[PDB]
Amino acid sequence: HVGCSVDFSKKETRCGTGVFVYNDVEAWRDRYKYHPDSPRRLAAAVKQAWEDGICGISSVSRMENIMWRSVEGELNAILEENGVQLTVVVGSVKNPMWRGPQRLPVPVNELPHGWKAWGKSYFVRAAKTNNSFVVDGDTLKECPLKHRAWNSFLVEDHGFGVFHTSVWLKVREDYSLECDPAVIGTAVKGKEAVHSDLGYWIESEKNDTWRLKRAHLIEMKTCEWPKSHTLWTDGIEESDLIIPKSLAGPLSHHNTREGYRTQMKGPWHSEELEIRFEECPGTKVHVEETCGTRGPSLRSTTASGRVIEEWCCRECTMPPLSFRAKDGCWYGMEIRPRKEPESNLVRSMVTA
Amino acid sequence: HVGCSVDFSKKETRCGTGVFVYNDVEAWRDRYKYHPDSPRRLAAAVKQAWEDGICGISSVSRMENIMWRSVEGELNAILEENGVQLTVVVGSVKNPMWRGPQRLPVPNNSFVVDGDTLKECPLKHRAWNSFLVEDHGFGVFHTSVWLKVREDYSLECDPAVIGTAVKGKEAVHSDLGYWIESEKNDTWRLKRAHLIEMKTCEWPKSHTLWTDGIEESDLIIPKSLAGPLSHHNTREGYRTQMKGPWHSEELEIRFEECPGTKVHVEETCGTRGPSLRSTTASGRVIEEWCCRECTMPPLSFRAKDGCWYGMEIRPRKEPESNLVRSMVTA
Amino acid sequence: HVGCSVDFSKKETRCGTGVFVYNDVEAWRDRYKYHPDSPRRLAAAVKQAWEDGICGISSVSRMENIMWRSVEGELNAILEENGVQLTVVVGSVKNPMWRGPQRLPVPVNELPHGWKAWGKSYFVRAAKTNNSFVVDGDTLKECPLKHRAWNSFLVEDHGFGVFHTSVWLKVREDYSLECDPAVIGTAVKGKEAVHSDLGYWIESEKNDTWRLKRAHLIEMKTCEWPKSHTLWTDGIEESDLIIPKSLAGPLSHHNTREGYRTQMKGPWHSEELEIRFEECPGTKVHVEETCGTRGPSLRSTTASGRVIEEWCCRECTMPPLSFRAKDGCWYGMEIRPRKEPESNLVRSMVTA
Amino acid sequence: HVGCSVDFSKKETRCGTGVFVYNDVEAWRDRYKYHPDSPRRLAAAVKQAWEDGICGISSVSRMENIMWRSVEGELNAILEENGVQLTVVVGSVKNPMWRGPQRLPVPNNSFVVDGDTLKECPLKHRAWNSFLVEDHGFGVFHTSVWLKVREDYSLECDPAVIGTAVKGKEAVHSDLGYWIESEKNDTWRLKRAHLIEMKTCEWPKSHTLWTDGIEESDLIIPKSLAGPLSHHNTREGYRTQMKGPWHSEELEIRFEECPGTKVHVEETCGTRGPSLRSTTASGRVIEEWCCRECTMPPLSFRAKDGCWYGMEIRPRKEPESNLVRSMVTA
Repeated sequence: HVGCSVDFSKKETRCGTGVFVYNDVEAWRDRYKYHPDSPRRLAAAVKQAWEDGICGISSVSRMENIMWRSVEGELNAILEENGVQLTVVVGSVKNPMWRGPQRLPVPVNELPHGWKAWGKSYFVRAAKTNNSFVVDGDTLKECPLKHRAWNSFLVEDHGFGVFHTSVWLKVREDYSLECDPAVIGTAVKGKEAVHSDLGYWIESEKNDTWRLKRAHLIEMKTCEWPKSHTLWTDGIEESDLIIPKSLAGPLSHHNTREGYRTQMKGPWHSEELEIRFEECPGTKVHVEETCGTRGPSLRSTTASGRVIEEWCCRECTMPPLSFRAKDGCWYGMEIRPRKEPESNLVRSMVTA
Repeated sequence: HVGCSVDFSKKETRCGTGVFVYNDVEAWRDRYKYHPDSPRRLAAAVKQAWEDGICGISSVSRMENIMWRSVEGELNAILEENGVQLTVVVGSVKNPMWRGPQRLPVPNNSFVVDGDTLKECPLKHRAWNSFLVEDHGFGVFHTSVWLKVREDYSLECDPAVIGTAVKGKEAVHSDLGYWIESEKNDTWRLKRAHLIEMKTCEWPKSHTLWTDGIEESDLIIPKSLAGPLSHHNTREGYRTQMKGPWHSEELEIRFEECPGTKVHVEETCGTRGPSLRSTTASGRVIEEWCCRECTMPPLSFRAKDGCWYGMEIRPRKEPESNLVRSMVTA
Repeated sequence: HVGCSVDFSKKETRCGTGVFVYNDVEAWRDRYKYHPDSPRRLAAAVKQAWEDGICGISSVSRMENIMWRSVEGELNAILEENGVQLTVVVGSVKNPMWRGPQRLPVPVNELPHGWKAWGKSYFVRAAKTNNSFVVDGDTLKECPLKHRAWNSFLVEDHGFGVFHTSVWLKVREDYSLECDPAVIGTAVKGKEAVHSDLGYWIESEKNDTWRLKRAHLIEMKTCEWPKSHTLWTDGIEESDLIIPKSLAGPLSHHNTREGYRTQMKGPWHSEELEIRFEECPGTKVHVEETCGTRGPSLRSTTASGRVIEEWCCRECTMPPLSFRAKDGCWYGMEIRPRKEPESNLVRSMVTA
Repeated sequence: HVGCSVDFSKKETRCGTGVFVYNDVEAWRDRYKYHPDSPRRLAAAVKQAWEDGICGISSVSRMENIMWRSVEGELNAILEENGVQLTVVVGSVKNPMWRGPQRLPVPNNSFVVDGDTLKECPLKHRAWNSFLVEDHGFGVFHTSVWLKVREDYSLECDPAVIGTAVKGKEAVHSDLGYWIESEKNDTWRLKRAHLIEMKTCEWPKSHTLWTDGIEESDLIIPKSLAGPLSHHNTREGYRTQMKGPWHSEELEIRFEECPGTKVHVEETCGTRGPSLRSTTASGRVIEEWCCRECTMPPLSFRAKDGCWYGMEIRPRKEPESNLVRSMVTA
């Protein structure tokens, strides 16, 4: 690729060629054309998976949710044309996106009658039948997560950053637990690294040892970060990763800091998070010795808006770990209230 | 940190912010004017080393040699100002750039700067890797590299100039003198490399991908030649190229046959050995080569004087005693 | 401003200062913070409007809708805090965005009880009330369009194109029919001009006379384009403008093309439109004097989905004008069918 | 068409695509090397004009003068090759750049190129506005402007180099030699302007804002000096500056009082007249000035040799016959 960057401090214009990594943090929210395989093969795969166990989909990320939403109507029309009584319904996504134990099989042959393109500008609206292929969205009462598909697609060719290009996908032949590597970008330049994909922006730094600076997470996935896109994959103990391995956290030493361990019981039920190492407003944390035992993450404010302004710690280091969500400001598992009892606070009820 | 980029295969362009890694090897050494933090302190360090017992300096890279050559005049003036019988003789570099077991101590008689003066003092009283780039003294928007004298003892290469990036199905492990490319073809393998210098320091693990589970016998570039300890540095059917054309000045590891030869894989072919050129000294071009268990296309080095082959590829019929060998090992 | 441009087909750059206009179309579906006056002043204005007789708000564009949507909760909380029985309900914007004959008043004196900033965290969510202050979204039967408000806000300060910035607003003192002249950018450089807005992107060119090249509309406002942001204001009549003056079309000769007149009967019900001068896929246009007179815009396809092949034009010029909506490819008022009767085609029922 | 920009008042930066208008007036004439499409055809046109009865060329802008200066030698060589008694004499321009009623026809004795040679031939047998920039011969990324010879007869300036832009509460009317700025303070008025040349052609209406409802007596920069026919070219309390310091080589119309003077609005002051400097011939500075019905701050011109005032501002007590007047009218 060819590119050119600019600095606005004083002046320079550096052009050249190489590897460029951008944020693309909200890459789901944009206009794209999605081509999940072919119109007749996807319908055949769904038809095979219907009477073979799997209820629906447990989409890995939000891009999969949008890809399914943009094609559900056409897929239903094709299924109606083939005389199959199935109806795909797509709902909202919730965090964390729990892993599914099944996958969509690749069909032997396409369905007999159908189309050849995903961009048909007119088709007859499909009717609704009894069967429902629920693609996520609060439908755990009909049938649980144990009968759902997860991580079934691979992106072959894609265009992101641009605003109208097409995205080509295909169904996995085998079962894999790792995240999609086609959309992952990892770069280092001097004393600043980054571990990014379509939903994660992890930043690292080198002050005394390579540690974690901050992280922006619009999704809480559950796949495994591929090791081919990671740095210091050796000599790491999985209990020291700030972002747990079960939440698509890199198996890297750039994901660690002194005095902290895996944040299993964090506020992963939020919609967007920012792991910042700073003190939430109106509060102070001091490294004591008689502080409480490590436990679930507690919000810095009560359920009635009152702010607890005194917290302690046992062996951690400053600045303290804190999660910034929309509802409020949270802390890590190692920081506990210094005077207030544990009962009068809101805890984190989700675990990784 | 802010910029635009375009792909010329599919006519799509975009702009944004992030991390950009550039190829600083095509326009090589006509930029990045190395100079120390203060030449006065470098003179004191050199003097302390000289009365310590260090004959001179063995340059780690070409940038260090350029720095020494540019400092030469000011260093000589500073040494002569205080009346010290010590003159710096900055010579040319000759690959590979070997390793000396000395470091500059932080503060007639000629101070060797790694020229053709091995008989003056052997490679045992010569310093090596005694310089550290200052913290904020390097950057992409920065055509003036500032240096100082290291305090500790280390073997790793300087990480302030190293840039590693991955985007999809392509990686790169690059610095001011290396440009190693990788690709995904059913596996992560080695696409090509463009080496204009051959260091001996250790590639820091901080800038490496698949550092775990790697055996130090499958890397195409040896670990003792500043090759990454990565699975991206390997390819199927090959092993470490200890005996290669490392005496050159600018190689380009290309996985294609030389223009005029053909490599046929057969069990009857010979074993591993030193790398050989495709052309004899008289100019005759050997036409046929054999390999034992490698995978086509073959591994070849594109030097200034021909097209060398890998260690696993041998001439099919012509005896190897009539071909030019490799006289340098890592 | 300071900026630097890049050219990639010619490998050359440029750096300097000046006035830069960007393609900020769809600067609503983005993450900004809105501050529509003091929280105690907006509530007092709403109360005064309800007392006078105003029962609703008609959004000028798609940004005012988001401004109301991100404010309604806090505004209702303040209203209940002050003891006022009134609730604000925000719906969805529908094209075209018609005109309301009234505007929000200046309350002079604000409400006593409340807070001072719009970023208040953890306000007690208000309870529902019988009285409703609807903001658009299918309420024409409860609060008719003649009892609504329109252009009651002015942008005082804004940062657009940079995420998480603040947008400052205030209530107009006098009634006006013009659009907001703070987000509008007009630029001409050589033989290519542009008129820009938050939802408009109109392009012109010089072949032998200045003419309309293409347009891109995501919203269809009914305000009036401010005259200070227009090129060739004089010598033009409101019968040659391709985009009608009643639909916030510039009063410029750059808005006119040879052969066509003002098109007040088009596919203005569409959510997104693109005015392109080229034939729809599979059709053909011929110029003859036997063709019919002007009328409502007709779709290239029918309700059944069959593409009409042959079309005629009376006195226009090629390439033919064409609207590119989501559901098809419409024509202008001057291009009537050649063989099929007009009664068998999907018609445009909306007039400007 | 693709680029990034930053704001230095509030630290925000953004990237995207659109129309970018640059300030090409600060770095003036050290770029955009004008040259015709083919010197041979220009030579034939000049010869045909000479036998037609055209004494020479009256330059429209500084770019045309620089083009003629650069072409002079090659044009003379081409004329001499074919044996023609005709040589071009390129001189320096003097503002204002007046208008000649002739155009070059498309195909001892000296050809005037608008020097200080009014006596050789008056401004009646001289050409003016005979050149047109070719279609793709200009661009923002294009430091080599190609020209040709016009076919028709016109009075407008060349629109290939004119850029007008509006963004919020600030506008600009600019080309290669003008930079006019506007602002919104309860109205659209004139903020400042920086003039490095004084043309005479007509500013095209294609590049003008508020072209309608404007009376040609309120424009600060007159219509006869390539001033936009816009309401952004006006301000309250002032009228057309027909008699200003238009003999200077570089002005800057700034709405601030001169450094050492004070203006008070009073009805007893004089009437409109030629512009006067703030300093006398001997260097004495007039300390008090008066205005009849204008609006503060006053209108002043910043030439290379002082600080002139507008035509509505007169000295309060010192008679106007002891001050330097303006000897040029538009």
